[PDB]
Amino acid sequence: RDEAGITGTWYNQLGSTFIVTAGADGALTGTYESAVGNAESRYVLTGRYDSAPATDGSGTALGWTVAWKNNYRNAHSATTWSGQYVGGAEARINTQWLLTIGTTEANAWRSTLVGHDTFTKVK
Amino acid sequence: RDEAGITGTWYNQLGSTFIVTAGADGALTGTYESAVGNAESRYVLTGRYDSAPATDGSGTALGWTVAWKNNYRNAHSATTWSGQYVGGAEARINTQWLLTIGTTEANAWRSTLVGHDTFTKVK
Amino acid sequence: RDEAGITGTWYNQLGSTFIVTAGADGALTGTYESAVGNAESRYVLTGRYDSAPATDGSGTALGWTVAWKNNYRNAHSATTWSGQYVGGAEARINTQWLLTIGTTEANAWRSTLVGHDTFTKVK
Amino acid sequence: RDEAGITGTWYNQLGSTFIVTAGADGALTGTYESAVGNAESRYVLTGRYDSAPATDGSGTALGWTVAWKNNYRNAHSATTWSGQYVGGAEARINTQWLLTIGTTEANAWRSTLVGHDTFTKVK
Repeated sequence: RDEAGITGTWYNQLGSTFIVTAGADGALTGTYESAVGNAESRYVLTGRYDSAPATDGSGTALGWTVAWKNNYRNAHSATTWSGQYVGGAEARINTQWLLTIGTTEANAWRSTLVGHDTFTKVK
Repeated sequence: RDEAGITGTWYNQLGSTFIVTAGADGALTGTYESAVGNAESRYVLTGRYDSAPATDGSGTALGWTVAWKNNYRNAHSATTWSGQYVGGAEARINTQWLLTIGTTEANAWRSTLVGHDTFTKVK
Repeated sequence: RDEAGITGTWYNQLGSTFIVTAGADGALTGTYESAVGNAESRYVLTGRYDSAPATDGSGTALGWTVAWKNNYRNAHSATTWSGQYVGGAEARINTQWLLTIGTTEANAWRSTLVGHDTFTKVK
Repeated sequence: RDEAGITGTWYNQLGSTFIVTAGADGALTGTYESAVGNAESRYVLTGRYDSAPATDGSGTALGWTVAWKNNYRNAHSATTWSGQYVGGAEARINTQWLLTIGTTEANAWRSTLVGHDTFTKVK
């Protein structure tokens, strides 16, 4: 349903960029480039979305993960985004995210950042 | 590194079950069965993990997503887990998760549950 | 420092309103009126802020709680906001919040909404 | 209702300690001592709880805030806990928390830790 609507290049308020393909099966495959943090170039991302959303003008639930390792850097961390795609003239992906950094069991309590990202097709 | 350690069947305190394969590339593919909620049987999951973790006895950062649609039910929702694998005798995956339910823009404020799951290899 | 800057009436993107006094001691006392949810009229709020913030143009960390009970309604729930006050022409309070609803131990997993609120002095 | 049940000294899995008085009005006043982080000795805490909970064996929603400034240290940060008190033989407070550190607008994205604390009356 929102396969074509989701597929494409998205930008968030930090200037990060997210290229995604939605499969018909609910798959999400793409790359993420973060404008901030210990990151450089593209990182594989994988995820899922509801390929048959409510038809009552609800958004489409989706999420994806990025492990922050590629050929340039390893940040020993992983972010997941959870959110909804809302289509229409100004289509957007509204997300909250959890970023976990590898740590010892002692420092576990302080292992996880939380934030929110809004994605548009306009940078 | 933690490829074999991660790969396998995991259980959480709710009685949910998580079968995962770690690829050498940082991929995570598997199925999730939730003991609770609007869920029944298995749901595809995809994710990522750091395949080269710090060697200072840190955990391995990883995450994954489940869209709650399969052939039996569609819950119009998606969960992402963010966490670390910690190996050793009692290996565990400590996660926090975000669950987003498809909604209208008005009800967006109340679209996202947050929780924590601990996974062990013992049910 | 940000005592006068914090003290006053704030509005968020949902149309909710937040009247707060900052004490010199780091106290926050006021009332909250939510434009949404099972709420009506004002609810006591209490909180804390850092009364001696970094002087390097950082924000001022603060938080507060609202139990959603007053003389009109009891929602069996409580929200905490965690955030920073950033002063200047367009002063703002950027928050993430956790809303917990009283539940049985079984339904605990689904007891907590998470969101973000931005507060301005302009409605 | 849970005024006496809540009032007292609580301990969490990190070894932190939380002394709280519940007022009849839904107020929570006390001190927090964190076993970890940039903290030392006691920090004022203020909060709210539902003083008339559902009588269907639900928990009591409550929350509180600690600004991490006292006479020994200033951590430029604030934690809020959101959770429920569940009474009975092994009474517990199950919480999720948000910790915000004062930052510049650039580093805002990485300003907020998230975690969970379980409190018991047994250390």
